[PDB]
Amino acid sequence: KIVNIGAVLSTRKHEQMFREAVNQANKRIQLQATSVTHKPNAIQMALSVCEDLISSQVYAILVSHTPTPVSYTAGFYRIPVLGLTTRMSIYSDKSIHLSFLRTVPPYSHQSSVWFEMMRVYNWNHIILLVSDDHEGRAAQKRLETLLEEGPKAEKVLQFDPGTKNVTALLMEARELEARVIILSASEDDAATVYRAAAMLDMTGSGYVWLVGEREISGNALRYAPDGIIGLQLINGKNESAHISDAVGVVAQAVHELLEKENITDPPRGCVGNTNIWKTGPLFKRVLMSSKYADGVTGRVEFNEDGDRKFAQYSIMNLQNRKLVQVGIYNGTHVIPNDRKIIWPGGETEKPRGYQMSTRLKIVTIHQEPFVYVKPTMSDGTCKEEFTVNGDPVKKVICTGPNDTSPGSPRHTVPQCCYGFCIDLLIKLARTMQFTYEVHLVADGKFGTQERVQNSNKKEWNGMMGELLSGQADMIVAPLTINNERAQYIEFSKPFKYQG
Amino acid sequence: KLQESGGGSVKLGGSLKLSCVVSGFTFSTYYMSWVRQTPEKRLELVAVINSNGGNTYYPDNVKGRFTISRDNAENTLYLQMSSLKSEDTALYYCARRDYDGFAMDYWGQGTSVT
Amino acid sequence: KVFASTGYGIAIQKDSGWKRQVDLAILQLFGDGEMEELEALWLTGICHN
Amino acid sequence: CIDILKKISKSVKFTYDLYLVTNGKHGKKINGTWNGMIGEVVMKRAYMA
Amino acid sequence: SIGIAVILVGTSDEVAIKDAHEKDDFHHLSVVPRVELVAMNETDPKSIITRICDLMSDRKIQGVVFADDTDQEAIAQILDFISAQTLTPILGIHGGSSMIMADKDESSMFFQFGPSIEQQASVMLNIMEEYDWYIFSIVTTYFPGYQDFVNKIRSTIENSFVGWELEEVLLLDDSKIQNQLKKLQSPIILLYCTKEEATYIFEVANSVGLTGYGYTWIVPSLVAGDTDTVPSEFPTGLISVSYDEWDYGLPARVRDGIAIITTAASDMLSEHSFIPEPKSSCYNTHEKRIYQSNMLNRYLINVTFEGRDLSFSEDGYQMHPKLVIILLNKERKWERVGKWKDKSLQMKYYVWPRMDDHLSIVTLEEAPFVIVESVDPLSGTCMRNTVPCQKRIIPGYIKKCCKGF
Amino acid sequence: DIYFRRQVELSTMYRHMEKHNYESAAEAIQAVRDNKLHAFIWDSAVLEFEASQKCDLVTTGELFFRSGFGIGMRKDSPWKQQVSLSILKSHENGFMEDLDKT
Amino acid sequence: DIQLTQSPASLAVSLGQRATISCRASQSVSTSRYSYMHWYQHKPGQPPKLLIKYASNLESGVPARFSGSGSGTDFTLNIHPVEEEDTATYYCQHSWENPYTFGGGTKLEIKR
Repeated sequence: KIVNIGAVLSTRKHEQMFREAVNQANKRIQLQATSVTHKPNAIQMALSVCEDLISSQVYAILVSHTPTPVSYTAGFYRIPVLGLTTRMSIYSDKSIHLSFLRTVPPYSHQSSVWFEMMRVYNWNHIILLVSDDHEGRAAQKRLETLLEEGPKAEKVLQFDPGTKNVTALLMEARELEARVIILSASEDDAATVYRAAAMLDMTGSGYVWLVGEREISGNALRYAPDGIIGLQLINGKNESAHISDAVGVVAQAVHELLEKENITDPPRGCVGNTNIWKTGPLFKRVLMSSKYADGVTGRVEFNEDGDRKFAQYSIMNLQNRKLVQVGIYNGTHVIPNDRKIIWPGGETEKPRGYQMSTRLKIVTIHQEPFVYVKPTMSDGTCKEEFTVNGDPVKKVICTGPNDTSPGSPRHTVPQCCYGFCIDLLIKLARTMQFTYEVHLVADGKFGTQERVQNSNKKEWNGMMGELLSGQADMIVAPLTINNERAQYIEFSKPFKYQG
Repeated sequence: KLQESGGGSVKLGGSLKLSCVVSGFTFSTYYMSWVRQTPEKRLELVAVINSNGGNTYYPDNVKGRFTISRDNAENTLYLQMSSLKSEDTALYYCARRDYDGFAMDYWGQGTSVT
Repeated sequence: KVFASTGYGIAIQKDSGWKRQVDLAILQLFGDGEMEELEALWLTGICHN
Repeated sequence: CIDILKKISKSVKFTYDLYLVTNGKHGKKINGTWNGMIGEVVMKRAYMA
Repeated sequence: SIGIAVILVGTSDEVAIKDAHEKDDFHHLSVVPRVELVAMNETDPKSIITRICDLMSDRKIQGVVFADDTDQEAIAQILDFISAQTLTPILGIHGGSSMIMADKDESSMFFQFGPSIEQQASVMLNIMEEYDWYIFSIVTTYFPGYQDFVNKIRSTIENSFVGWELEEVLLLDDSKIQNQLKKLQSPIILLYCTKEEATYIFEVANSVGLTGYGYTWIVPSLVAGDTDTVPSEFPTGLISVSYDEWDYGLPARVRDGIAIITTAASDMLSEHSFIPEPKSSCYNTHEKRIYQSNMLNRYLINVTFEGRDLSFSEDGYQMHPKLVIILLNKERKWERVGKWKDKSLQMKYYVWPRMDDHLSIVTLEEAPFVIVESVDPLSGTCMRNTVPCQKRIIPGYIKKCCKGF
Repeated sequence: DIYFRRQVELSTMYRHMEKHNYESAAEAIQAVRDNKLHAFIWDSAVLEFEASQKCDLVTTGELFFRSGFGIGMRKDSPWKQQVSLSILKSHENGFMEDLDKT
Repeated sequence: DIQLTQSPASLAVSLGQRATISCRASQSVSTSRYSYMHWYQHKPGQPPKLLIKYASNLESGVPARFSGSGSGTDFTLNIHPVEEEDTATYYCQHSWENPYTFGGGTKLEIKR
């Protein structure tokens, strides 16, 4: 009962330690080690892929450094693979069926530790910037799964990868009442934000910053402000440890597999035969149920993607060019106590707070009787209007849209206001509150949740779109209350009862 | 690399040979051009060639008023114009093109055809 | 014409999570008009008009 | 309002118990202490009013 | 002068190749088709890649089309990797070439063919609108692309005036599957799966008791796999489309792909002076392939030949194909229903095919008891709380919108 | 529009009224006086004001909805409780009725 | 035919500024995944080369005091900050299928 195993490896020392691990796992049932070099070119790897498949006794292939032009052939023959040096999340789609049971996580799984940062903090003023990529989109859906249970502050910020364009986009992020920044992009976009946030002073006091691992490189390290807390995967480079553990897992698998029925070996050679070798996925099912008690990298176990079961995370703080290792994340167990945290504002403590503003934007539409949009005077002021008792009625600036007429979006008009609820807000701001800002909506609609035609999106329009997008903060309007608007938006007590 | 050879003053309806010495690369796989710079700085076209000698292309208004020949061994392109009117008094540039190649990577200095 | 704008409301103290359920259920009940029929069963007089 | 509560108990799928007010009327506050249904619910029984 | 290969694997009609091949329809524009014929018999994708590399794809031919007769899936990956490394176009014609519907990155090319699954979902609604019959249940397997057309069709019904409803979408892959199939009360069960999956589910659903007479199934051809078999368990009178390539045969699809290559070549060469040369070695180019940001799919996506705009999407799905709707038979594997061609539905007899509960009711319109409106011009059907009329065209399908007291 | 879409019993008339729908209320306000328009549907808060103010219109009662005018904020704001407390405070002095007079 | 035009064709700003130069045309040319215009810049008389290939792709031996963006029918270039050797005329080129489409030219000086 001798079983061959291929392993696409870079140097011969790897193939030597592969052969020695085969002889060590031959303690139980015999094994066999064939040596596969790592090809420098893609089509040459697709050339030499099935010259090793002449030996049909290969039942698993280890790969290393993209391994795209070789992983498809193994999933085409349903061979269980291990992608050892994979930090790419495109293979995490297991609907391709050219994937593997996971080693160390590709990139996005550190965001679970980012969700466990609120176990230290319980912060709920958190802004997220995503570079627009599929791996970023997978991290988006990962965070949306992580939130469903709080730190439920702000939706998203989008970013187009390939341009600089930070300040023109994210100048709004200076104003959005929150201090927690989470970066998820490439290292070059990280340096672009680093220099633009240096231009915008967005890495000052209060501003706490959270990054991942692949943003941390020397180009970004020159531009990283001293105080950023960074992550690092335990055993990112000890490849031979993952080699020997992979030999022990496949030896556990073939230990279970040599006590089974209907072996039905692959064809010798890649071709000249059928390609629907049926015990392929069943061996992957056995590898899915295969476990590992303990290794040099620890206890290797498998999640639904096969992922590594509290992959430990060394955490560093860049303090005066030196990444001071803050301590070890181990799942439920936290970075305990040992090292002092320097924060990016010269601070020594965690900023437990945010900036509740005394300036909020109250945007609404024109509605007689409660709103009479009046044209301003020659100096832009208001005509002094009296009551029936001669009392000066409060005319505040209802800053209009760029329309004087719908279809001429040019006349950004001051249009100081006149109406019933104007004095109500004057009463409330006298009693409790602040110096407001007032805008008038362009389309003038209440707005319904109309279906956008872009593969099943449904977006609120009008003021409901504006408040949901954060363009407005308080909506005073003669608007009724249905369940539909109440599905997402908090309503106050109903002031004027009507029919 | 590229240097426009010739130009000068031409009469109304006259013919002129426009040459350009090329030093640095081969012709039979590479791609060049001929563009026009007016004194009013309106960027126009003179000659469109192939990357291998091959065929050529004619801009529409100047079509039939010039011909192109590529002597690939001696690395100097030739361009014999004809029927030059008053609206061809412009500085002409020879420029090597890209591998795409509708951009240009290298340039000649510029001849002056009056 | 009356001298107040008041409203009866169901009360649960501190209403942990269930406030979100009950208020949308009330807006659902107002969203169908059976409340108006309940007024025809209960809250209709003869001598006003 | 009983049938309203019946629709609410069908919508949010809750059962109940129908206990009655025995002391006080509606929550008249006496030395800072409510009687009635308000003093009932402020006795933290997770009551419903 | 465009070196073109046409490549097949078995069952060739070489005289239709010799005949189609009309130079006068390529009437001296800029190019002439330098055509070469390859025939194979391989189940050998490795030697398929290697000898084609060894062929004039490295030496002479810059563009090639390819046909099959099988049901293979990895031909998609073979397409994707040659698109990944080589700007030379390969196209899909028949067999496991047009059965390739696979999502990909922004590629250099695609096995361009007829319809999509989104076009099949739409015509499935158009048939359920025309043949007055109502979907309420779908089932799917873990095939990538299941949920988009599901969310499409359900949201499309949500914007119409009259409305289909939905019992359940069953994302599936323990024989209590029959108990989840017990909850399906719709006359229509739509399904996304494979042919071996379909035959297994046909054993399961006939073990439920929801067989071919009561609750009829509706597939696309990808679920049917090969359109020329009843493997084990196909129930009578099921519904499917691929299908106009069956009306094509060989030399119509030869005239399709050849003229598309020659036209789109003259699309580029209409004002461009030349065409990029084929690279001398496929697996050792590695410097010359980056010379061309290719971008000729601007000219490949918009090609019209003989007044037929063979226009694709970004994923090479044809925007204007023809759809032939076909029923099964108790004894045969497919017979007929009718056809579909770009928002034009042509079906046979306007009679729901069947195998007493129904009663033919004769009546006269008299308001307020009977009110006959016409159908809506946007859809062609009746609204909510209205029923279809049947009045003799003096075919009898003048169908109007009856209602009333 | 939401209420007449979700109630399928008058959905025929909801399809009929879809064909002549308006952008602002001030159009239908002028259009009733234009006398090309039989009836318009609106909340009574603006309708009984315009009946009181300009002239020459009536209403037939029959308050179908019976709703109020709350204030829209984003969810989990720190500005719900004290704001609605001030709503009560504005009710508990008649100042609401004062602005009603004015 | 598509026609590129440049704006503003003549200006002069001081040192260390955001010198933004826009270019307009008729039809959208930048569609699939690459943008389409090659910014040329050179002094009067001398041909300094291309500086931007498609939208921001810098060439060999270029400064870092400029950038280029834009899409649809409106691309632009932004010099920031402003150098002292900025007495040159700047040019636009994406052609078409249709042989070659050129823009005008933007001559810039340094305020002093």
